[PDB]
Amino acid sequence: TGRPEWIWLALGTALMGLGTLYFLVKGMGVSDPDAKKFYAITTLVPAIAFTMYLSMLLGYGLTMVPFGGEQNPIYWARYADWLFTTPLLLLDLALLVDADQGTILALVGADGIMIGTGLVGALTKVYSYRFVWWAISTAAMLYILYVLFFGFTSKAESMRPEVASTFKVLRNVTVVLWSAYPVVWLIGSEGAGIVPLNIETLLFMVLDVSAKVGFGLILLRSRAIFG
Amino acid sequence: TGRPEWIWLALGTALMGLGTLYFLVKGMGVSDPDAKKFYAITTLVPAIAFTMYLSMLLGYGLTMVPFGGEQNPIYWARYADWLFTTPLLLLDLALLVDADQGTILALVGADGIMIGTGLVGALTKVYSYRFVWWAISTAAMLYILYVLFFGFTSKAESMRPEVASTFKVLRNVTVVLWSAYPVVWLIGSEGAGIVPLNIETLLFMVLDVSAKVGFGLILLRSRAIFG
Amino acid sequence: TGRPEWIWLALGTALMGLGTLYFLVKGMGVSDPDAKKFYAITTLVPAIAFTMYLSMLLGYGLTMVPFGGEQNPIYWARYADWLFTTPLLLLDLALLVDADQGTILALVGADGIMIGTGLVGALTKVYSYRFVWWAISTAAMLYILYVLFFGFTSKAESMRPEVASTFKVLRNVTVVLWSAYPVVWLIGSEGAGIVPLNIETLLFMVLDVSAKVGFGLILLRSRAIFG
Ligand SMILES: CC(C)CCC[C@@H](C)CCC[C@@H](C)CCC[C@@H](C)CCOC[C@@H](CO[C@H]1O[C@H](CO)[C@@H](O)[C@H](O)[C@H]1O[C@H]1O[C@H](CO[C@@H]2O[C@H](CO)[C@H](O)[C@H](OS(=O)(=O)O)[C@H]2O)[C@@H](O)[C@H](O)[C@@H]1O)OCC[C@H](C)CCC[C@H](C)CCC[C@H](C)CCCC(C)C
Ligand SMILES: CC(C)CCC[C@@H](C)CCC[C@@H](C)CCC[C@@H](C)CCOC[C@@H](CO[C@H]1O[C@H](CO)[C@@H](O)[C@H](O)[C@H]1O[C@H]1O[C@H](CO[C@@H]2O[C@H](CO)[C@H](O)[C@H](OS(=O)(=O)O)[C@H]2O)[C@@H](O)[C@H](O)[C@@H]1O)OCC[C@H](C)CCC[C@H](C)CCC[C@H](C)CCCC(C)C
Ligand SMILES: CC(C)CCC[C@@H](C)CCC[C@@H](C)CCC[C@@H](C)CCOC[C@@H](CO[C@H]1O[C@H](CO)[C@@H](O)[C@H](O)[C@H]1O[C@H]1O[C@H](CO[C@@H]2O[C@H](CO)[C@H](O)[C@H](OS(=O)(=O)O)[C@H]2O)[C@@H](O)[C@H](O)[C@@H]1O)OCC[C@H](C)CCC[C@H](C)CCC[C@H](C)CCCC(C)C
Ligand SMILES: CC(C)CCC[C@@H](C)CCC[C@@H](C)CCC[C@@H](C)CCOC[C@@H](COP(=O)([O-])OC[C@H](O)COP(=O)([O-])O)OCC[C@H](C)CCC[C@H](C)CCC[C@H](C)CCCC(C)C
Ligand SMILES: CC(C)CCC[C@@H](C)CCC[C@@H](C)CCC[C@@H](C)CCOC[C@@H](COP(=O)([O-])OC[C@H](O)COP(=O)([O-])O)OCC[C@H](C)CCC[C@H](C)CCC[C@H](C)CCCC(C)C
Ligand SMILES: CC(C)CCC[C@@H](C)CCC[C@@H](C)CCC[C@@H](C)CCOC[C@@H](COP(=O)([O-])OC[C@H](O)COP(=O)([O-])O)OCC[C@H](C)CCC[C@H](C)CCC[C@H](C)CCCC(C)C
Ligand SMILES: CC(C)CCC[C@@H](C)CCC[C@@H](C)CCC[C@@H](C)CCOC[C@@H](COP(=O)(O)O)OCC[C@H](C)CCC[C@H](C)CCC[C@H](C)CCCC(C)C
Ligand SMILES: CC(C)CCC[C@@H](C)CCC[C@@H](C)CCC[C@@H](C)CCOC[C@@H](COP(=O)(O)O)OCC[C@H](C)CCC[C@H](C)CCC[C@H](C)CCCC(C)C
Ligand SMILES: CC(C)CCC[C@@H](C)CCC[C@@H](C)CCC[C@@H](C)CCOC[C@@H](COP(=O)(O)O)OCC[C@H](C)CCC[C@H](C)CCC[C@H](C)CCCC(C)C
Ligand SMILES: *C/C=C(C)/C=C/C=C(C)/C=C/C1=C(C)CCCC1(C)C
Ligand SMILES: *C/C=C(C)/C=C/C=C(C)/C=C/C1=C(C)CCCC1(C)C
Ligand SMILES: *C/C=C(C)/C=C/C=C(C)/C=C/C1=C(C)CCCC1(C)C
Ligand SMILES: [Xe]
Ligand SMILES: [Xe]
Ligand SMILES: [Xe]
Repeated sequence: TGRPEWIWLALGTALMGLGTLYFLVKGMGVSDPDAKKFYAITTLVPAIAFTMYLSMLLGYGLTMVPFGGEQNPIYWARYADWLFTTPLLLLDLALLVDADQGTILALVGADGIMIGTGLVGALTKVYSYRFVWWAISTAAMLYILYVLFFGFTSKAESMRPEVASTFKVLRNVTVVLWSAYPVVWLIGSEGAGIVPLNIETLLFMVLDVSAKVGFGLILLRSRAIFG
Repeated sequence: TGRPEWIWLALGTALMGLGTLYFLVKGMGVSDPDAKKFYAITTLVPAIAFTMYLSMLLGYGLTMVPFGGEQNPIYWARYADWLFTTPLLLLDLALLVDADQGTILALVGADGIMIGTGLVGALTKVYSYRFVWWAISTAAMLYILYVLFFGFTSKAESMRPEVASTFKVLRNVTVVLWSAYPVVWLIGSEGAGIVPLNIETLLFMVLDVSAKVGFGLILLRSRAIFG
Repeated sequence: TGRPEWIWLALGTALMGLGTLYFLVKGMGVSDPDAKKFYAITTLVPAIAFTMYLSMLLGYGLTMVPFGGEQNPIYWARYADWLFTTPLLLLDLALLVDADQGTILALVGADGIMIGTGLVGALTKVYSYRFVWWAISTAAMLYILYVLFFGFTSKAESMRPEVASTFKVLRNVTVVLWSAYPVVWLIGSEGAGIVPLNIETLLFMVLDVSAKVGFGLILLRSRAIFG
């Protein structure tokens, strides 16, 4: 049920908020139109995360879904977050590597299906079908990471060393972090309740902050964002 | 009610999936950044259609709406599909003809209102109002087809013969197919139940596959997508 | 409750519709691709407003929310409207002033959070929390107006006099009008019921038409939209 994890939601709300404030108070006198895009994209990520986490702490983003043989607490707000949030992170990577519009669109579409599909899964009443949606969603994710790791790295090789290396760190961090989400989902309250909603919220919390604030820090503090 | 049409939903899911796989396995070694956009846009259409159709087969995208004087089964998932799907098809046409940003925006907006409006209609409890929404939606569609047929054809005349002719076929196919949707809606379970939900799902199924996979095949197999 | 304000909804529906028709019947023979964008963006605003207002008149966009100690009537359709509508207006201003992509993205994101946040607030069951969302939403708005008034005006100074001055009028009108929305919300049925839903709907109606049709008239009737 939703009550004991309140603390992980509260620390998450706090961390996203401060992460937003810090980024805002760092790109203020930035004139380079390129760095400007990066700060805008990167500042918005934690800001959206902030609002959704707060809706979870306040209980608004929690819903109850009947499946298996009981009433399960499903925090839907995560998808609302990730829906805009994951595409933004991808965009940062695309700008850094100067990706083709076509691949950016394919990536954004793949990302949309990933979250949309995972949302349908977390809300499906037929326990067994939830995992079908999980598989489709995970397939979409693998497609995204495949392009990031192999297609983007290649595009990064044509940029100057600062960009290429900062991209490498960002690439490694997103590939590692993103792939932890589906596993958490599968073993948490949205799938096989192996892990309690308590510990689950703590995992997502560490993953989200790292994937946003951490990712944000690595990027916004490198010279890579400058033309 | 929703059970007998299961087969049309299943074949639709299958056809969209295979259509997605085929397109994916055809634009793999494509380097031309132009063709790349077309494959990305065109591959995403059937992929989204795939997920929504599956939600209908699995019963998730079906809801019940009280109107007239009974409980009517309304597959809402179609709008979720068409919401992203119809705009994408329009974009393919715009890229092919190299449309102005302003007209692309007007077209996307008109398309958004068309599906949004039709969604409101399919879910409205006052039987008589459903048709008001239908009219507004149909008006938006007519605006889109008017621009495609007269405005776009003109823009196509300035491209090389392969583009102009492929555009012509695509234009004719979308104008004919798209206009069948409102009629089906009006005579099906969403409006006047003249046609059973059974036969309706079969019509949309033929229309959707043609309008996506068929449209996709005609486009992706022509040299028109190359610069 | 929702019944007596029906007239403000009906006049609003009428005014948005005629405002859409007028704009459509004014940008018909416009060839300048720049003016074309402005007409497209500006025509879509009242069109969307039209559909949402009609959903409110017809009772579809009204929902009931329990909070405080009673059943309150909340017209949710406003957010659906403003969600696409406010960003479009911002885009008109950005195009006029030729804003950086980064600031356009930050503005669109800030706007999304503003409406998304206000929507969550209008639907939150814990009376006290509604105002938290209100504050966050108002903070997002202030961020937008700050950039419009100080950042954009500066960008406008680099354009020719017709653009700079038309921008000034548009700037003043949006800053004044937009800031009236949060106050209305705070004293209306969504917050402290100081003002009845009757009078509230009349205020939003005057604000919406001015902010869209009025804004639209000032812009589309100046030479500022031409390159
Ligand atoms: C790219 C962009 C950023 C992505 C944004 C997508 C977003 C904008 C789309 C909005 C789309 C719009 C057209 C759809 C509107 C649907 C609306 C009418 C309602 C939908 O409701 C379903 C929702 C989830 O709601 C469910 O959970 C809540 C909370 O827990 C419940 O309150 C609600 O009731 C739930 O609804 C489901 O169950 C109801 C069930 O009642 C059941 O009745 C049956 C009868 O047999 C049984 O009795 C059931 O059993 S039982 O438990 O009691 O035992 C009983 O429960 C149903 O009535 C409801 O109909 C429903 O099934 O779904 C969310 C769907 C998401 C949004 C779909 C996303 C679609 C796709 C993946 C998008 C891909 C994006 C693509 C990548 C874009 C590409 C282009 C780019 C620009 C590049
Ligand atoms: C461009 C882009 C791709 C398009 C994406 C648009 C998408 C992102 C928007 C999300 C928008 C967001 C701000 C709105 C959130 C609304 C939220 C609070 C809930 C909304 O619910 C209404 C939904 C449908 O839900 C309905 O169906 C489900 C399933 O069947 C039901 O479970 C649900 O309850 C239904 O809700 C309606 O009825 C409820 C009724 O209870 C009633 O109470 C009355 C009391 O008098 C009576 O008792 C009724 O009678 S009775 O039957 O029992 O006899 C009883 O039923 C109400 O309480 C609910 O409030 C509701 O009325 O609506 C979907 C709306 C859609 C999304 C609107 C789209 C808006 C517009 C067309 C978009 C244009 C896009 C434009 C083109 C963009 C341009 C810019 C581009 C970038 C270019
Ligand atoms: C940028 C673009 C244009 C913006 C578009 C955003 C849009 C596309 C997003 C769609 C997102 C999707 C992933 C989320 C789907 C959620 C879905 C599953 C259902 C969500 O439901 C919640 C809705 C509102 O619904 C509520 O109102 C209706 C009508 O009045 C109700 O019918 C419905 O039931 C309500 O739901 C709430 O309450 C239910 C409660 O039941 C409760 O149970 C508890 C148990 O303890 C108590 O018993 C309660 O008490 S009591 O009253 O009876 O006494 C009892 O009520 C819950 O079950 C439900 O779960 C729910 O809490 O929420 C709308 C959320 C909005 C859309 C979030 C927006 C997110 C963020 C701000 C977006 C920022 C955008 C950013 C700027 C983009 C940046 C990138 C750009 C490209 C630049
Ligand atoms: C705890 C919180 C998380 C809770 C708050 C709720 C929150 C979720 C909602 C807030 C809205 C939020 C979504 C906003 C995100 C904004 C973020 C994306 C911005 C990124 O930033 C992008 C820049 C774009 O820059 P520019 O204007 O174009 O400048 C051009 C210059 O003139 C050089 O030109 P040249 O190249 O030709 O030489 O934003 C514009 C630059 C401006 C000119 C300068 C702006 C300065 C700021 C207004 C001040 C910084 C903020 C404050 C320290 C406090 C923040 C309070 C909070 C309530 C907003
Ligand atoms: C049955 C199914 C429908 C069910 C699955 C669920 C499904 C709904 C969800 C899946 C996600 C789906 C939304 C993904 C859609 C992707 C689609 C839009 C892609 C269109 O494709 C666009 C390209 C962009 O190309 P590039 O990377 O930029 O290459 C540049 C090159 O180096 C030349 O450069 P130069 O010009 O300078 O010379 O995608 C990138 C090109 C890559 C470099 C190569 C990628 C190869 C693929 C990973 C392999 C093809 C797929 C496999 C046969 C099987 C598919 C499995 C499925 C589970 C994903
Ligand atoms: C009461 C109503 C509110 C209720 C109706 C419901 C409503 C909510 C839904 C309707 C859909 C609505 C969303 C549509 C909005 C459209 C709006 C955004 C359009 C803005 O307009 C943008 C232009 C783009 O122009 P272009 O086609 O690219 O022209 C290029 C030219 O050849 C020069 O080229 P050069 O530069 O190289 O020299 O639209 C294309 C220009 C076309 C070529 C000309 C089009 C003309 C129109 C079809 C006729 C005008 C409309 C009618 C008077 C009546 C309207 C009826 C209503 C039902 C649609
Ligand atoms: C979602 C799933 C179902 C679908 C997966 C798609 C996959 C089957 C097809 C992938 C095809 C592409 C590689 C196309 C060929 C492109 C050609 C130019 C050949 C190059 O391909 C070679 C390498 C990239 O080059 P280098 O690493 O040497 O630098 O691909 C590296 C390829 C590596 C080895 C494969 C990617 C490995 C993923 C992580 C394995 C996914 C399978 C999981 C074990 C399934 C788990 C499900 C369980 C729960 C049932
Ligand atoms: C949605 C409805 C309500 C609104 C429709 C809008 C309509 C009334 C206005 C259209 C205006 C534009 C034509 C503006 C004039 C532009 C000028 C340059 C004149 C050119 O106009 C001439 C031609 C295009 O040129 P060519 O075909 O010769 O190459 O337009 C070809 C015009 C053709 C003849 C009209 C388009 C025909 C549509 C399909 C008919 C819609 C009416 C249906 C019969 C209503 C059904 C409703 C029932 C169920 C109540
Ligand atoms: C949402 C709230 C909580 C957060 C507000 C953010 C704010 C605290 C920080 C603003 C920081 C920026 C000004 C950053 C500094 C940039 C430097 C170059 C210095 C320039 O700053 C000077 C001027 C702009 O220049 P000119 O007017 O002289 O031409 O800013 C003009 C600054 C003016 C004076 C401030 C903007 C005034 C707003 C309207 C006041 C908001 C506070 C309300 C009274 C709170 C109401 C809440 C109640 C209900 C509890
Ligand atoms: C700030 C948030 C980030 C970086 C979120 C990333 C989320 C994912 C990669 C989620 C993936 C999921 C699946 C692959 C399948 C099951 C459900 C999800 C949505 C958890
Ligand atoms: C892949 C799907 C396609 C090409 C769908 C096209 C759909 C339309 C043109 C739908 C139009 C409708 C109306 C004009 C009015 C009534 C309701 C709709 C949504 C069925
Ligand atoms: C056509 C509509 C326009 C220009 C709408 C503008 C709306 C706003 C600026 C709304 C702002 C709000 C807040 C700042 C807080 C509380 C709730 C809102 C959504 C009313
Ligand atoms: Xe992207
Ligand atoms: Xe388009
Ligand atoms: Xe904007």
